[PDB]
Amino acid sequence: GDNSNVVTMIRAGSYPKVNPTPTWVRAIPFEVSVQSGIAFKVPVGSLFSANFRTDSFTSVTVMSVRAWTQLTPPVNEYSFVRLKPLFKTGDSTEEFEGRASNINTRASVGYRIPTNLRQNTVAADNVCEVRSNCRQVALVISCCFN
Amino acid sequence: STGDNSNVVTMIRAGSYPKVNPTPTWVRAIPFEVSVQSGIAFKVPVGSLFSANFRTDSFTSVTVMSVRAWTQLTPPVNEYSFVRLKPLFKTGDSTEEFEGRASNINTRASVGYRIPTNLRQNTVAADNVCEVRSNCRQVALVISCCFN
Amino acid sequence: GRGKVKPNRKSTGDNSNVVTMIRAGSYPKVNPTPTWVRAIPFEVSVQSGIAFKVPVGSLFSANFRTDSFTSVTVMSVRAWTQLTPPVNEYSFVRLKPLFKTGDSTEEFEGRASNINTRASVGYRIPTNLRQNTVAADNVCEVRSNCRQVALVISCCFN
Amino acid sequence: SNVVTMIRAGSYPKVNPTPTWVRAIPFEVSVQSGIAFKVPVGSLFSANFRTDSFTSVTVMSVRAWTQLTPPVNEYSFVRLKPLFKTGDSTEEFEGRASNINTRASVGYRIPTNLRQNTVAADNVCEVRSNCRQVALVISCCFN
Amino acid sequence: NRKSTGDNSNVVTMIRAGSYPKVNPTPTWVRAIPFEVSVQSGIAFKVPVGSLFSANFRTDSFTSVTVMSVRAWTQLTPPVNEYSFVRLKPLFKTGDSTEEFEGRASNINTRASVGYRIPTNLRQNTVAADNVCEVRSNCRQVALVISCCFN
Amino acid sequence: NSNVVTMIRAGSYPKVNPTPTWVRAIPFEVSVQSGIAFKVPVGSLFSANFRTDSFTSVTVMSVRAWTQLTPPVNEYSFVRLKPLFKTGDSTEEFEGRASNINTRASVGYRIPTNLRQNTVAADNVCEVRSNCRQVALVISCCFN
Amino acid sequence: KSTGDNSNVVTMIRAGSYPKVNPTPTWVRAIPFEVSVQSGIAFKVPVGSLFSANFRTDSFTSVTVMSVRAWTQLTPPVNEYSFVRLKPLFKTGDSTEEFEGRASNINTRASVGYRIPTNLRQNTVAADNVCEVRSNCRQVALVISCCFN
Amino acid sequence: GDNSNVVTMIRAGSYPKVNPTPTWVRAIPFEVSVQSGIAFKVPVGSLFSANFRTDSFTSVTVMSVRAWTQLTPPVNEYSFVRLKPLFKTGDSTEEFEGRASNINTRASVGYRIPTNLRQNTVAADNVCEVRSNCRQVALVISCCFN
Ligand SMILES: [Br-]
Ligand SMILES: [Br-]
Ligand SMILES: [Br-]
Ligand SMILES: [Br-]
Ligand SMILES: [Br-]
Ligand SMILES: [Br-]
Ligand SMILES: [Br-]
Ligand SMILES: [Br-]
Ligand SMILES: [Br-]
Ligand SMILES: [Br-]
Ligand SMILES: [Br-]
Ligand SMILES: [Br-]
Ligand SMILES: [Br-]
Ligand SMILES: [Br-]
Ligand SMILES: [Br-]
Ligand SMILES: [Br-]
Ligand SMILES: [Br-]
Ligand SMILES: [Br-]
Ligand SMILES: [Br-]
Ligand SMILES: [Br-]
Ligand SMILES: [Br-]
Ligand SMILES: [Br-]
Ligand SMILES: [Br-]
Ligand SMILES: [Br-]
Ligand SMILES: [Br-]
Ligand SMILES: [Br-]
Ligand SMILES: [Br-]
Ligand SMILES: [Br-]
Ligand SMILES: [Br-]
Ligand SMILES: [Br-]
Ligand SMILES: [Br-]
Ligand SMILES: [Br-]
Ligand SMILES: [Br-]
Ligand SMILES: [Br-]
Ligand SMILES: [Br-]
Ligand SMILES: [Br-]
Ligand SMILES: [Br-]
Ligand SMILES: [Br-]
Ligand SMILES: [Br-]
Ligand SMILES: [Br-]
Ligand SMILES: [Br-]
Ligand SMILES: [Br-]
Ligand SMILES: [Br-]
Ligand SMILES: [Br-]
Ligand SMILES: [Br-]
Ligand SMILES: [Br-]
Ligand SMILES: [Br-]
Ligand SMILES: [Br-]
Ligand SMILES: [Br-]
Ligand SMILES: [Br-]
Ligand SMILES: [Br-]
Ligand SMILES: [Br-]
Ligand SMILES: [Br-]
Ligand SMILES: [Br-]
Ligand SMILES: [Br-]
Ligand SMILES: [Br-]
Ligand SMILES: [Br-]
Ligand SMILES: [Br-]
Ligand SMILES: [Br-]
Ligand SMILES: [Br-]
Ligand SMILES: [Br-]
Ligand SMILES: [Br-]
Ligand SMILES: [Br-]
Ligand SMILES: [Br-]
Ligand SMILES: [Br-]
Ligand SMILES: [Br-]
Ligand SMILES: [Br-]
Ligand SMILES: [Br-]
Ligand SMILES: [Br-]
Ligand SMILES: [Br-]
Ligand SMILES: [Br-]
Ligand SMILES: [Br-]
Ligand SMILES: [Br-]
Ligand SMILES: [Br-]
Ligand SMILES: [Br-]
Ligand SMILES: [Mg+2]
Ligand SMILES: [Mg+2]
Ligand SMILES: [Mg+2]
Repeated sequence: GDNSNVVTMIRAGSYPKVNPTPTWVRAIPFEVSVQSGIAFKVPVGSLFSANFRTDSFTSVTVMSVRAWTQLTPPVNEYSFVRLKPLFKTGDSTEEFEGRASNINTRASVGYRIPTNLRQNTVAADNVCEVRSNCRQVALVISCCFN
Repeated sequence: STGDNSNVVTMIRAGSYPKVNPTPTWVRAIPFEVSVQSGIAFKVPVGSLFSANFRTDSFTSVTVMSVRAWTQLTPPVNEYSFVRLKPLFKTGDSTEEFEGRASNINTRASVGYRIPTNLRQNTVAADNVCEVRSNCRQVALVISCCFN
Repeated sequence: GRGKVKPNRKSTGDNSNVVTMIRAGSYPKVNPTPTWVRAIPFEVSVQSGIAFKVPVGSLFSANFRTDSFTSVTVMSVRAWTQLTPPVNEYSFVRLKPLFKTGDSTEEFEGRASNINTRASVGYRIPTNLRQNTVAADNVCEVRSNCRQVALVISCCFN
Repeated sequence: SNVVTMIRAGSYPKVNPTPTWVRAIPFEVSVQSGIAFKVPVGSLFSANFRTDSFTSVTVMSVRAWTQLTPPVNEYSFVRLKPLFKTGDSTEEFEGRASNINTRASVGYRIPTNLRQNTVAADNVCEVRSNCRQVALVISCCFN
Repeated sequence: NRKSTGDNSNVVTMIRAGSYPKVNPTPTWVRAIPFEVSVQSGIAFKVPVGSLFSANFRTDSFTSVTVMSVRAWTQLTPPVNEYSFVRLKPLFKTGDSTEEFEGRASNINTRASVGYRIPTNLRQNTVAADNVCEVRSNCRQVALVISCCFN
Repeated sequence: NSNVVTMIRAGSYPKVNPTPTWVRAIPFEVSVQSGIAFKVPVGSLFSANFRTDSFTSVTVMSVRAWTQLTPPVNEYSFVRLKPLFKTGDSTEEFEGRASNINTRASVGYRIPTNLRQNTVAADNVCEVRSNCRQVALVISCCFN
Repeated sequence: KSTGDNSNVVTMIRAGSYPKVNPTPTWVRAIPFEVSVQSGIAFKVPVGSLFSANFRTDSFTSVTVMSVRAWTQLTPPVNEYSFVRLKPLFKTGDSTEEFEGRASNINTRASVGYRIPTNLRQNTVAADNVCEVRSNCRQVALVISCCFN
Repeated sequence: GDNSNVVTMIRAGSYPKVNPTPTWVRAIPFEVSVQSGIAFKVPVGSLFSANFRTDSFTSVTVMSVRAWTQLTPPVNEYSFVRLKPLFKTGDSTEEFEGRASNINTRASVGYRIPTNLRQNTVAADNVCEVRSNCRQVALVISCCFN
C-alpha cells in the first residue's frame, strides 16, 4: 500500500451503492456591485455557474457569509461593509458591520446561519443585503451544494 | 443533543481576504457502463468520466486510482459470468488480465485493479483506461479517480 | 607491535592549525555533473485579462548557475505581484497548473488586503506528477491585474 | 496526496539566484618523472562540473590517486605539497601502493584558519609521481 | 558585580592596589557602524572600507577592521509602481564572490532589507583602500549597518 | 561553523548610535614634586593616544596610582591620593608605601555611585603626592 | 606472561601494507630569540628569525604564528622601571593595539604577550614581520608559539 | 572565552624554561639498495638528512624497524624480506622474516627494540642487516632524535 510499483488485483465483490450526482461543500468566491447608500440583494443564482463547477446544481444550503470590500473607499474615509441576512421564512434586521482601521485596507465581516435556519434556496432566492462605501464587495460564501 | 450552537445568526470576525480557488479538485468514483462483444476487447475511453451526468463536464484531466468492473447483464446459456481487465497506460500498456468469475450463473462476475502511485498521472478524453472482456454484453464500472 | 606512522598537528576535534594527512583508500564513485535542488527567482510580464504560460526554459540560465542542465523536476510554484495594481484596486494573482500528460483547470488565487501590498499564492505538485520538463514545456498559466509577477519555483535540476 | 494543492504563501522571501554550492570535483593532471606539477585552481571552473559560473572557491581537502600504471618493476607513489598564497608548505604527503597493479593514494586536509578563496591563477598543491597521470578529487566550496 | 544587592557605600573607599597591571591605551572595539551610500540605477556600488574609519563613529584612530556581517536597507523611496529591493555581492581580497543576496519589500511604502554573514575563515583585516561589497538597488540610497571588530 | 558566506534575513531598520559610550581603563603618567600636590586634570583622559578624542565628558569610577620612578636615596616609595569633586573636595589621604625600596608604592580609591557624575577637561580628578618624581595612574571610567 | 610488557629482547612486528608517510612534517614550537630595540623607536620583528638552524627550523619556509610573549632582556635606564610594548602586525592590515607590561621591581623583567585569533592565523614568510616592539630596555626576549609548515 | 575574533592580551609572567633545539619523535621513510642473497647493513647516518628535517641532530634512539620490499621479485618468486638487529653491545642472530602471498604484493616484517637496548646511535653505526630477493627495500624506522 502506497509502496507498490505495479498494478495489483482488487478482489471486488457485490456491486456497491452508487450515485453519479453527489453533493458538494464549497467556499464560493465572487463579487457584487454596490451603490452608495443603497442595499444590494445577493442572488443565490450567482452560486450556480460553470465558473465554480456548479452549473449542475439547482439548490444550495448556505452556511455562512463573509464579505470583503473589493475596491478603495471614498476620499478621507475608511472602508466599511454591512450584511443583513435574508430568509424566506422571515428576513432579519441585523446589520453586521466591519470597518477598516487603515484607509488602504479592506473592511470585512461575516455571519453564520444556525442549523435550524439551514434549508435549501434556489437561484431566485436572495442570501443577504450588502451595504458599503466601496463600489464592489468580494464575498466568500460557504455552502453545501445539493 | 447539547452539542449544538445557537438558534440565531451570529457575527463572524472575519480577517484578511483568504486564498481562494473557484475551480477546485474532486476525488470521485464514477459509475457507468460499457458495451462489450464476444471475443472482442473494448477499450474504455477516459472521456466517459467527463460528463454533466457526473457534474464533471468542467474538468478536462483526471488521475485514475483504481478500476472495478461488474457484469451488467446475464451470461450465455449454460455459462457463468466472467470479466477481465487489462490496464492501459500512455507510457506503456500492460499485459495483465485481471479476471473474476461468478460461482452462481445468476450472479455478477467482478474484478478490479489498483494503479500504483508512480503511474498516477493525468489522462484526457482521447486516452483509454483499460481493455475489458466478458461473455456478457455489458459491463458496469466504478472508477475511483481525482478530477483536476 | 604496531607503533608510529607520522605526526600531523591534530589537536582535539575542532580544530587544527596546520594541514593534516588523509589516509585515502580506493578511488570513490564520482559524478562531475550532479543534481541540484534550487529555489529559482524570476519575473514574467503579464497583460490584464490574458493568461501567460510560464516556459520551463526560464529555469535554465547562467543567471542561476543552472546552464548545464536540460531537465528539471518542479516541486512547487509561488508567485507574487511585482508591480502595483490599477488605480482603486487590490492586487491579485492566479496560477493554473500545466502538465504534459494533462493540464488542470484550477485557478489558485491570492489577493492583497492592502492596496500597497503584494498579492501572493502558490501550489504544490504531488509526487505522482513530479516528472521532468524541458525548456519547450510550460509550468503554469499566470493571471494578474499587475503588469509583472515575481515567481519563485522550487525544483530539482538534473 | 495525488493532486495539486494550494500554498498559502506570504510575503516575498529573501532570494539568491547565485548560491554557493559545496562540491567534490574530480579531474586528472599530467605528471612528468622527477618534476613537480602545480595544480591550477582554474581547473575547477568548467562547464564540465557545472561550476563555470563561479570565479572563487575555498578548498577544504585534496585527495589524489595515480591514474595510470607505474614503471616496470615499481610500485605506484603519489606526493602532495600544499600551496598557499600567504606561504607555501614544505610537506610531502606521500602514498605508495603495496600491489603493483593497484593505485597509490594520499590526501591532505586544509585547516579552518587557511580556508580562504582562490582564483584560477593560484595553485592548490604540487603533485609528484612515477605514474604519468594522477586523478584528483578536491572538496571545496564554490562562491 | 560585587553584592548587586548591597550597593550602600556613600563615600570613597580605599583600593588596596598591588602590582602595576598589563595595560593597552589603544584596545580593540566591536561596533555596528551605520552609514549610507548613494546608488545608481543598474549599477553596482563598491562600498569602501574607509567609510568605517571616521570621527563620526569614534573610529578615526583605527586603520584596520575585521568585518563580521553586513546588513543593508533601502534608504529612499523606490521608483513609481515598484517595490524596493537591494542586492549585496560580497567582495574579498583573496577572491570576489558572485552571490547576490537579495531582499525585496512587500509593501511599496516599506524598506527592502537583506544581509550576509562572513565565515570565520574569511575574517581577516581590511584597510581603507579595500572594498566590502557591491550594493545594487532601485533606490538612490542604501542604509548599511556593518558589524565589525576595529583593531 | 560554516566555511562560506550565509544570508541574514534582516528586518526593520534597528535603533542605531554611531557615537556610543565606552568603559575604559586609561593608563597615563603625571609629574609630581616633593612636598606639593599635583591636581590631575580630567583633560588628560581625552586624547587620541587613548581613542577618546571624540569625547568631551567622562564618568570616573575608581583611581589607581603607582610610583613610576625610584624614590630618594634611603627612602621607601609612597604615594597619596586625595579625591576632588565639584560639589565638595575631600580630605582623605589614601596612602600606600613600598616595603622594598626597589618596588613601587601603590594605592587607589573607589568613587561611590552617588558621586559618579560627569566631568570635563576643566575638572580635576584628585591630588597626587609622592616622594617619587612621576606617578602612573590607571583610571577606570565611562566615556560618554 | 613474564613481566607483562617489560620485554628484554627484540620482538617481531607483524607489519602490513605500506603506510602513508611524510618525510617533512609540521612542527609546533616555542621559539626563543632576542631582538635589539632603540629608545623611542619601534622594531619590526622579522619572521625570518624563526627560520634558522639554531632552532632546527631552517628546512621550513612558512610558519603560522599563534601567540607572542615578550620579556625585557637587559636592565632599564636609571630610576626607571622596565616596560615592553607589542603592536601586532598583519599582512591584511596592521593593528594599533599596544599591549604593554611594566615591572613593579626595577631589578625584574617587564613582560606582556598577545594571542592571535584563529581567523587571523595564516602563514608568514621570512619577508614578513610579526609585530612592533617598544621598550625602555635595549634588548627584549621573545618566545613565539607557532606552527612550522 | 573561546570564540575570539581579535587579538587578546596574554598576561605573561616570569621568563620560562626554554630550549631552542628539542628532541623529535619521528617515523623516517627511506629506501636502500640490495643484492640477491647478500645481507646489506643499514647505516644510522641515513636518518640524519635535510630531506627529513634532521640534519641538526647527531644522535638518535631507535625504537622499532619495519621493512617493505620496494621492487618486484625475481620471476616465479614471491617477495621476501629479512631483518637482523645489530647492536653496539652485541649483534643479534634473529632473522625476522616476512613473505608475500601474492607475487604482485610487497613482503613486510619488522622488529621492536626493548627499552633496555634503546641507547643512542651515531651516523657511523648500523641499524640492522636486510636480506631480500628484491633489489630495493623500503624502511620505516620509528626513532627519537636528540
Ligand atoms: Br513492485
Ligand atoms: Br495478480
Ligand atoms: Br456499498
Ligand atoms: Br463533499
Ligand atoms: Br471550495
Ligand atoms: Br459545471
Ligand atoms: Br459611499
Ligand atoms: Br439562541
Ligand atoms: Br488563507
Ligand atoms: Br483549493
Ligand atoms: Br475532493
Ligand atoms: Br463520488
Ligand atoms: Br456479441
Ligand atoms: Br443456463
Ligand atoms: Br484474454
Ligand atoms: Br461470449
Ligand atoms: Br604527516
Ligand atoms: Br596545531
Ligand atoms: Br565510493
Ligand atoms: Br552524485
Ligand atoms: Br542538492
Ligand atoms: Br537555491
Ligand atoms: Br518567461
Ligand atoms: Br510517486
Ligand atoms: Br487588469
Ligand atoms: Br500552506
Ligand atoms: Br511562502
Ligand atoms: Br514563505
Ligand atoms: Br525569508
Ligand atoms: Br542564498
Ligand atoms: Br551546497
Ligand atoms: Br559534488
Ligand atoms: Br620524486
Ligand atoms: Br556551467
Ligand atoms: Br619530493
Ligand atoms: Br605557486
Ligand atoms: Br618515474
Ligand atoms: Br587590551
Ligand atoms: Br568591545
Ligand atoms: Br556599537
Ligand atoms: Br540613478
Ligand atoms: Br575619533
Ligand atoms: Br579614535
Ligand atoms: Br560550507
Ligand atoms: Br537569519
Ligand atoms: Br533595535
Ligand atoms: Br548605543
Ligand atoms: Br563599554
Ligand atoms: Br597630566
Ligand atoms: Br607629602
Ligand atoms: Br587639560
Ligand atoms: Br581618537
Ligand atoms: Br546613585
Ligand atoms: Br620628597
Ligand atoms: Br624477555
Ligand atoms: Br620471533
Ligand atoms: Br611535529
Ligand atoms: Br631579530
Ligand atoms: Br616611548
Ligand atoms: Br618608530
Ligand atoms: Br636545521
Ligand atoms: Br641578549
Ligand atoms: Br631585590
Ligand atoms: Br639591589
Ligand atoms: Br577560522
Ligand atoms: Br629609553
Ligand atoms: Br572577538
Ligand atoms: Br624541551
Ligand atoms: Br645494488
Ligand atoms: Br642481484
Ligand atoms: Br637470504
Ligand atoms: Br647500538
Ligand atoms: Br630500561
Ligand atoms: Br655492523
Ligand atoms: Br634471492
Ligand atoms: Mg477597500
Ligand atoms: Mg628588563
Ligand atoms: Mg616486492
